[PDB]
Amino acid sequence: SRYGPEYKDPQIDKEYYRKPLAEQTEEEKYERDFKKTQLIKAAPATKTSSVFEDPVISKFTNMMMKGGNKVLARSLMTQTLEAVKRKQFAKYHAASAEEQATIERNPYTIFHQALKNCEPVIGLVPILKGGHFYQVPVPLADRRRRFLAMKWMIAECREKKHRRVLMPEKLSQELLEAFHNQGPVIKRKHDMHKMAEANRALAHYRWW
Amino acid sequence: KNRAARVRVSKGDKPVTYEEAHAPHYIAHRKGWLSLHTGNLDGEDHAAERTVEDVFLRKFMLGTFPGCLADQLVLKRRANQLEICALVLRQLPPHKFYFLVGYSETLLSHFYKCPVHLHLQTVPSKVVYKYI
Amino acid sequence: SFFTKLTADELWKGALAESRRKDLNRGQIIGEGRHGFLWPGLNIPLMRNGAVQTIAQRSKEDQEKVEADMVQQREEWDRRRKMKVKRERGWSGNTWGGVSLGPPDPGPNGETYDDFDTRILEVRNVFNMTAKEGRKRSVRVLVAVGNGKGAAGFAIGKATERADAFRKAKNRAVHYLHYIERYEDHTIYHDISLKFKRTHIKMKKQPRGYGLHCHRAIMTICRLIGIKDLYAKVSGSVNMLNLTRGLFLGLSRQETHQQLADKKSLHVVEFREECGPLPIVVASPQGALRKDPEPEDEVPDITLDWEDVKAAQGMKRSVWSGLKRAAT
Amino acid sequence: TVDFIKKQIEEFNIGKRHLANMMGEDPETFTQEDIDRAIAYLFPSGLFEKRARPIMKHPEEIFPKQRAIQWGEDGRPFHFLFYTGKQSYYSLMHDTYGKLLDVEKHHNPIGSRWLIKEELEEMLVEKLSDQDYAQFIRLLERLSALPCGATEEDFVNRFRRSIPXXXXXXXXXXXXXXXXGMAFSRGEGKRKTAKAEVVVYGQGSGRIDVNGVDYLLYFPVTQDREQLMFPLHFLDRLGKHDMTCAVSGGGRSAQAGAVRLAMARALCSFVTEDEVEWMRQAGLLTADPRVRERKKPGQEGARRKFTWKKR
RNA sequence: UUCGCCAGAGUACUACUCGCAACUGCCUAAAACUCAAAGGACUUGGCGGUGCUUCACAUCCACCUAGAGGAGCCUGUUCUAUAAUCGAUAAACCCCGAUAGACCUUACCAACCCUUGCCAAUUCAGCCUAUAUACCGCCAUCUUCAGCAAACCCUAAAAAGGAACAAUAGUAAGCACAAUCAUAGCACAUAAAAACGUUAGGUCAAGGUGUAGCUUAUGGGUUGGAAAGAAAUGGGCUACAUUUUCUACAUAAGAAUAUCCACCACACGAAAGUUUUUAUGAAACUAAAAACCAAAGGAGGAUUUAGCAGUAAAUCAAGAA
Ligand SMILES: [Mg+2]
Ligand SMILES: [Mg+2]
Ligand SMILES: [Mg+2]
Ligand SMILES: [Mg+2]
Ligand SMILES: [Mg+2]
Ligand SMILES: [Mg+2]
Ligand SMILES: [Mg+2]
Ligand SMILES: [Mg+2]
Ligand SMILES: [Mg+2]
Ligand SMILES: [Mg+2]
Ligand SMILES: [Mg+2]
Ligand SMILES: [Mg+2]
Ligand SMILES: [Mg+2]
Ligand SMILES: [Mg+2]
Ligand SMILES: [Mg+2]
Ligand SMILES: [Mg+2]
Ligand SMILES: [Mg+2]
Ligand SMILES: [Mg+2]
Ligand SMILES: [Mg+2]
Ligand SMILES: [Mg+2]
Ligand SMILES: [Mg+2]
Ligand SMILES: [Mg+2]
Ligand SMILES: [Mg+2]
Ligand SMILES: [Mg+2]
Ligand SMILES: [Mg+2]
Ligand SMILES: [Mg+2]
Ligand SMILES: [Mg+2]
Ligand SMILES: [Mg+2]
Ligand SMILES: [Mg+2]
Ligand SMILES: [Mg+2]
Ligand SMILES: [Mg+2]
Ligand SMILES: [Mg+2]
Ligand SMILES: [Mg+2]
Ligand SMILES: [Mg+2]
Ligand SMILES: [Mg+2]
Ligand SMILES: [Mg+2]
Ligand SMILES: [Mg+2]
Ligand SMILES: [Mg+2]
Ligand SMILES: [Mg+2]
Ligand SMILES: [Mg+2]
Ligand SMILES: [Mg+2]
Ligand SMILES: [Mg+2]
Repeated sequence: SRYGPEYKDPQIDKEYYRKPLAEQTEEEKYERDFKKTQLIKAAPATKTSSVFEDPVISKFTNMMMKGGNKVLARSLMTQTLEAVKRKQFAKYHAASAEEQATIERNPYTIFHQALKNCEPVIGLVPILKGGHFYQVPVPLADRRRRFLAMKWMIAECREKKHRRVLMPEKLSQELLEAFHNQGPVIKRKHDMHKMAEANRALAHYRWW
Repeated sequence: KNRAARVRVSKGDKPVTYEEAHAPHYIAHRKGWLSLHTGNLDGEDHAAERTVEDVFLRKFMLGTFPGCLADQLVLKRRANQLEICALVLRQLPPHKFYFLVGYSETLLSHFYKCPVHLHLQTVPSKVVYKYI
Repeated sequence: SFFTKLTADELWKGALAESRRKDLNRGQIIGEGRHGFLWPGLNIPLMRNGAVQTIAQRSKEDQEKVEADMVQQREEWDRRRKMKVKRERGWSGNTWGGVSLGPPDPGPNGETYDDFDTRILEVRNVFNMTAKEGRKRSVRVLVAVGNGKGAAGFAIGKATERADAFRKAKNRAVHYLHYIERYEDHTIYHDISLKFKRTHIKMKKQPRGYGLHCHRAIMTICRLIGIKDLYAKVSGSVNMLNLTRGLFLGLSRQETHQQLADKKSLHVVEFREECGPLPIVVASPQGALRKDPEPEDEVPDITLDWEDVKAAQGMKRSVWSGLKRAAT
Repeated sequence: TVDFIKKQIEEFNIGKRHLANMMGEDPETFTQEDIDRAIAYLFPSGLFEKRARPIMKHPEEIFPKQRAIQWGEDGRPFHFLFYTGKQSYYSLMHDTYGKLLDVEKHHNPIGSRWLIKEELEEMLVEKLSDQDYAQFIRLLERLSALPCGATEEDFVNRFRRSIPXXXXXXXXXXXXXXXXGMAFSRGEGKRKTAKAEVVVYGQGSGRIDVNGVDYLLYFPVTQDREQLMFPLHFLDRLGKHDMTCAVSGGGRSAQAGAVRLAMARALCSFVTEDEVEWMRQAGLLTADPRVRERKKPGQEGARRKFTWKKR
């Protein structure tokens, strides 16, 4: 907010800048962009042009940080990706050739998958009518859903571990079980879905 | 509502001195300081004395020069001597003015044990900054 | 404790308490003192026959005398503050009705009226409802002005401070003047019966010895117009404003002898009782005097006011009517 | 008030001489530029508002313009539109409309703007209303809408103004060192209590030195090294350049960011004129305006307040 | 032109009469007594669990984060107790006047004492005594709200109102907002500012005063003594542990880790206490540090507080007295 409304966001992707020549409306557009003498924001410190940056991992990284510890959250995440990695190597070498073709060794694909699979389709909002609060079925916008998945994973592997158990480990377990849909996280997604199905009549109430 | 050193808006007829028309938040922005001395700078001593001293010279000049004082009284301290400037209204016949000049300078000089210099600038009527 | 004390003004603010003022700046000269020193530049001129008088001290008794002088000064000022109560009364006591407000203000064009008297007809405290303040108090005065020579008018004015409002009505009232046509420069021309908004005005044209018998307001207005002889009774609501509006409409409603003559093209002839049958002409029809006599009905058809006819036969028995009252 | 202007301009010149002779300059070439220096040295007011500082100026800049005498000594007014109460406005209007009419009988993005409302108010020496201004400008659009004559164009030029626009990241010419005969560029970034300076040598081993130690050791936090990597990975120069670095103030992330700015600044000598606008749109060369906000008294954290109690 | 109806308001579509297929009925219809009014229409406000539009940007809802209510402790009120201050006490009190009480401060209680008893002079001093609903001072509050207000002008009358921009009666300098200043260049942000009034809001204990009271005392001194907890509650601090605890250390380490079991107890948590020192000081009741001890607490009912970005949250250091 030390930025006036005059300052537009930085677009940080390099592939965009290096290879413009085949795109007309985008050539027009970024021409408008810098030609407008557009005051543009100092790019954040978390966003980098690193080839290794996955925005989803960043968000999930943040939401795990208590206080101001980037260092610590970064480390816990790193250890989670790592933990899943090694756990999947262990599953690989102890398996049969068919399953060697099957198994996912990429902790990243495992992560985007275990989140795609944990995200609820519909969710509830309370509506006040005639004195009572009814929980009613609301279709959700994607970002809210992503958030719900991540929030759930973090809250689940935060709360229910036995104290001798480190975060990255349990988190890895929950990731791999949510991968196969058998994990408690998905039990949660399902209790959402069931609660929505029971109240489906009340989907009349919602006016928007 | 800040009441500090302020002069309220009247029916609009009230005469106001440039100083009394500029509210406390304005010091060092438009208004200046009524006194000057070294004492409040970073490394400096005896600020308090020049404050008591100043106060007493406000009361003193208001009392020695009745009804003839125009605007608040401007003190300067330079290398141990006081330079006291006053805006003074013309009421008195000039003899009395010089009587009180000598009277003041002498009396003060012997009170504060440092040489005092006095200046009267005479004005026909209180300057009006606003309203009127 | 010299440090604890303050300026005079502050003390008077916090004495008076507006959230009478006496001044201590009055009577004391420079160098004036109780220990009685005569200072060469202040108490005494700087020089005598011999130059440069020295610093001198008066006697015990010379000081007792100067002190007596200041004491008698204060006494004089207190008496002068108490003697400040004097007034001329308008109608009754604290009623501002009929009070002389003093000639209106000279306009922008140098136009000056020293000839115009003003009288306050009605001063009234009026209130309003302001979200901020609760009640809000205005004063409204209805004021009339006239030179005695037949032109006069009135206006209303309203302000928070009543003084302000007296002023306002003055000036606004010079802006509305009527010319009021007087017969032989005292009465009205003919009787006027005029109903105006719930108030009835009725006025009979008197002969000369009969000064101004009227509602107190209408007396006031008729002294400002210069009408010296009138009978006027008022019916219905007496409220001041409707009354003066009514009266002014009515006295401008007047049909003059010249105009009567002109529309009827005949001579108009005053028959005095004191002068017997002598057929005094008042007005002549400039242009052609008609050769035509006018119908004399045994039976005229006119609105007749029951009050006048009741008067006529001796049927007004009210003990209030025939009263002696003070001069006009 | 005109007698005041005559008098004041006279005394202004007499005081002008008086100023020059004491200040000891030739009274002839004395300018306003010199007037300022003069008073500023004679009556040195530290004061923040600059209008309340001492002024000696030509009365015309001191005083407001005046509306001239509007009627002869007979009472009779000069301008025929006088009774409109704005003659100044409606004269412009009459003329404008006349111009238009004549154009209709005859006819059979440079950075130029119309006046502000305040500028038309200055031009006519007349208070204005928004509506009025709007009306007029509307009319000038009608004027531009048709075939444009010579005097037509001059006319609308009166109400024309021109504005500057400047955008380029200022390009430092490189600097070739005498010792190796080699070219370098020295940048300065500043972020949030932390300033950094970065000298970049155009022929590198990839070496990056910070305060006399290696960059890995000075930024054990990986995140920081990534921030550092940003400009170089952007311009694909990662091994090509050799940087020396001096940074001070603040904590680690602040430092890594200052080095980001300084480096990305020192990298625009060795880059192409085109990649510059990219680094702008990447937001590399723009400072971070974000800083700590002072606690406020009676509060907690500049924003955080003491817990509020309804009862 | 006629007829019928009205002489303050209640009392009273009532009490008594008269007449009626009514017999808690209809019709006709008073007075005692009480009051200085009772009524109609309007005017600005304010208000509305009326209707309609448009918003809320820490903000009501939905949403995000971190907490309060539970525990220990700190500290403030409220009550009980005391011979033993005052003031604040819905939003706008409650780590508040205090950026600060061992003596002092100090106004309090307990005893003793002194009477032109600070000053140049005064049948004069001195009063933290009663009035904040007499006040000036300083502020709170609506409020980051846009209005306040003189001077005029208009309204088949004016209590009051006064705009429509292809404009229909409004003009107006002033004070507000805005603008500029400060946060060392811009910009935004924050700071500041924010009238008129409102709450008889706060304060006669900062000081000063109007009115009242005290004058061998409601004045002035010396010596001690107060500030105990059955509770009840406001705000904080530290926790409840693995995103943790310890040591090294600055941000890659090594160990500990609530249950074994008879540990020779340990995991988190002692800010609390008991002991010893030390700092200050004439006087330790005060602060700090070690040694011991290790308790409640295992994430907290109804309900609530705060925050829109370098903010919230966490961490560290400095100053005022
Ligand atoms: Mg404020
Ligand atoms: Mg009387
Ligand atoms: Mg904070
Ligand atoms: Mg009756
Ligand atoms: Mg009935
Ligand atoms: Mg009956
Ligand atoms: Mg009958
Ligand atoms: Mg909130
Ligand atoms: Mg709100
Ligand atoms: Mg809690
Ligand atoms: Mg608690
Ligand atoms: Mg108390
Ligand atoms: Mg008690
Ligand atoms: Mg109390
Ligand atoms: Mg009170
Ligand atoms: Mg209060
Ligand atoms: Mg607090
Ligand atoms: Mg004590
Ligand atoms: Mg006492
Ligand atoms: Mg009381
Ligand atoms: Mg009050
Ligand atoms: Mg007050
Ligand atoms: Mg406005
Ligand atoms: Mg008005
Ligand atoms: Mg600036
Ligand atoms: Mg701003
Ligand atoms: Mg503020
Ligand atoms: Mg402002
Ligand atoms: Mg009160
Ligand atoms: Mg209250
Ligand atoms: Mg007092
Ligand atoms: Mg007193
Ligand atoms: Mg005593
Ligand atoms: Mg004591
Ligand atoms: Mg409790
Ligand atoms: Mg806490
Ligand atoms: Mg370790
Ligand atoms: Mg302890
Ligand atoms: Mg223990
Ligand atoms: Mg336990
Ligand atoms: Mg709530
Ligand atoms: Mg100190």
